[PDB]
Amino acid sequence: PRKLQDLGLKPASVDPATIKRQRKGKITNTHMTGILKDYSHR
Amino acid sequence: QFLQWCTLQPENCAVFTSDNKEMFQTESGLVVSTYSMVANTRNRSHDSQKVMDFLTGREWGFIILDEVHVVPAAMFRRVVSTIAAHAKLGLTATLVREDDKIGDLNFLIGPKLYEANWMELSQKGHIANVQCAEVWCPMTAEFYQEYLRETARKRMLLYIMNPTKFQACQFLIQYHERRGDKIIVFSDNVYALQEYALKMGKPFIYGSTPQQERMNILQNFQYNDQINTIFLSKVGDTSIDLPEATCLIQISSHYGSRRQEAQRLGRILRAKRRNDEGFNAFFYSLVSKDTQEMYYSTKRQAFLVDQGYAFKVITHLHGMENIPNLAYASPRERRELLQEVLLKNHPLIRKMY
Amino acid sequence: DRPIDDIVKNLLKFVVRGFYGGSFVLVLDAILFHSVLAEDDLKQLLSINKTELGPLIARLRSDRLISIHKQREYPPNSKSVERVYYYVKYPHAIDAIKWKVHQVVQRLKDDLDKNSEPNGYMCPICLTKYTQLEAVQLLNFDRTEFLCSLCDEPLVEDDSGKKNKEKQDKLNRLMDQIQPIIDSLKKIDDSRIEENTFEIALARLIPPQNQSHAAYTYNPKKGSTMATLHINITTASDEVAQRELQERQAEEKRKQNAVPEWHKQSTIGKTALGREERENEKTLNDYYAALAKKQALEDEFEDV
Amino acid sequence: LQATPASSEKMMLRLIGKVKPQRHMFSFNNRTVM
Ligand SMILES: [Zn+2]
Repeated sequence: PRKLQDLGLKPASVDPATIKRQRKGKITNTHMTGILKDYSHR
Repeated sequence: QFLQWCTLQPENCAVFTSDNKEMFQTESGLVVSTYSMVANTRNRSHDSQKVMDFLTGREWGFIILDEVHVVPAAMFRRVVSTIAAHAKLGLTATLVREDDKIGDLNFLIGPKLYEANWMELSQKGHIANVQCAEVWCPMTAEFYQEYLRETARKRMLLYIMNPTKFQACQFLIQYHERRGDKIIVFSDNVYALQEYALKMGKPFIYGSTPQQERMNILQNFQYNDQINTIFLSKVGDTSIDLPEATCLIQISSHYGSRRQEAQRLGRILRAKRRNDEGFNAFFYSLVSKDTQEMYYSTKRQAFLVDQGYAFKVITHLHGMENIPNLAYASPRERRELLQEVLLKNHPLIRKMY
Repeated sequence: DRPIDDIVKNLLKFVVRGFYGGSFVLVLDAILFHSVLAEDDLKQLLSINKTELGPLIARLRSDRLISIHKQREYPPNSKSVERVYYYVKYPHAIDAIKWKVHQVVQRLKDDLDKNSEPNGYMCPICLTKYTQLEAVQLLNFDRTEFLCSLCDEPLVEDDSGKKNKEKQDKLNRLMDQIQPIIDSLKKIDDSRIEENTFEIALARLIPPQNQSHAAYTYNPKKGSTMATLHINITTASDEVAQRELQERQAEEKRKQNAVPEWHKQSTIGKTALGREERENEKTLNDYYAALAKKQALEDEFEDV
Repeated sequence: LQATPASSEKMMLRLIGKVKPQRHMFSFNNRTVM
């Protein structure tokens, strides 16, 4: 592809892959263990 | 604040804390910190020493002193002397202290610029209309007799642990949970907080609690609907992040401190339902009758009534006679609580050991 | 589906029918019909031999017409033989076809250039070439014949150079036959070609047989760095019911936002807290009737 | 109808009918088509 444009013939292909591309701690509320739900998101 | 409400690129902003110590390479910018590092008289680290020397050697044009009520303290009084600034701004919500040194702020920052009219802000919907109420709790004969025969330090825990306040707090929680109100219950005594958490069955947060546990309790309060009451120690009194709530129950307090009342009341002043018509925030102060709670709460409400709030007294609650759950109704359980309060106060030899 | 896909299928079919043999046409049409195919799929559909598909797959890989995928999967019998999937990379295929036709016409132009020079002189005993530039220094003093340095033989004139018109006619006969290719690439270059892969070709597959040994589902590996619409119909009667509901949430919202009884009223005055017309209308209808007479394998699930 | 998510390796569809209910049990080889 990088020489097809040099030869004037427009390629119909994108550049292929050969071209460069990209704790647990203690709990104090021991009398209510298990009723609290995890909330890792808003 | 500086990143979102004003056009400040992050390269002008630096953080001077324990975890964050990088300092901006520009000629002029922003550094945000706590009074504790600059005013520290102890031995500081070399990086913190370099930051302090840069702060001393650089002429600053303006300083923001958030929560200026801690400025007239012992070492914080020097934060305007080590740091040279032409303009000093004092921003706080509690311009009251128990000592007279609060009146020395004029020697530290300057003349009092502006006083906010709290009724004007409340009637315009800017802040929630708090309903300051004071629920009175009578004494049992044995508890109050034990109150008259001991010293003040034991007396504090004795009038906090009255079963009448337990019944009143349980009834208030039961009443305000049905209305969908988010409830924060403040009490500075950590043993009182633990006893309340054990008796009622609500999460409790104190100073030495794990921080991940504190966040888990906070999001369980904010999002999970089966937890609407959170018990907090003096940690929630200070400027920390807490979820929005409409109901506050103040069981006990650190004596007659006027600052703590407004600090707790400002938590519910930013309620979400302020745009709703007819919304009234609830602020109850549970007091033990004929004891030093009356004196301390009367001293504490002075700043709030000077701001304009009216603390309506409540000596009778409709629902004590037909309450489903009775706390310490039996006399023997009250006695058991009473004596519980009274009883409260060489690489080879290394394997051989 | 896509007309451009039909166009590039026509490209592949015409180039394999023109520049390749019949078996190449068979395998290429098999891959064009069923988008993803394995070796057992070809051996079942075409009844082709492994030794017969050997040169075919080798030539189609060397010309970049068929892409090979080396994925192995996990069958229930766990006999994970290294099956190879034959598919098509459309941009790679059209680039290979364009490069091949451009190189063919450029090589023919160079052959025409090398035929454009004069004939030259051949030595048939030694079978040695001689151009017009290097035969200058091999003449005799008799000025009659070109004498070779080795054979000392009378040189003969090459038949090359006079075939200039033959090579021009070869160019003419190539160029008009390749005209559909040029006309189709005119439409291709004016269009946008998406880069397909094995996963893209899996979206348009046609089953080759009932029971395929090779599973077409892609198995990812770790470490490889190579809505609903519901309507409500009310017959002009239940509107009052919806207003009753609306006022009921209104009244419960006002109740839950109401001031408590101890707030609006002082509680100090009370004790302290502590521990039949059917027959009528039938006769009416009878009267109107009389009057009118008078005047006239299991997996986990979610519900979607 | 019962579907499988993208996290599932084997993707599979289940159709349960109404009146013994009939069960139809369908395998598609592509995620977008499914
Ligand atoms: Zn010769």
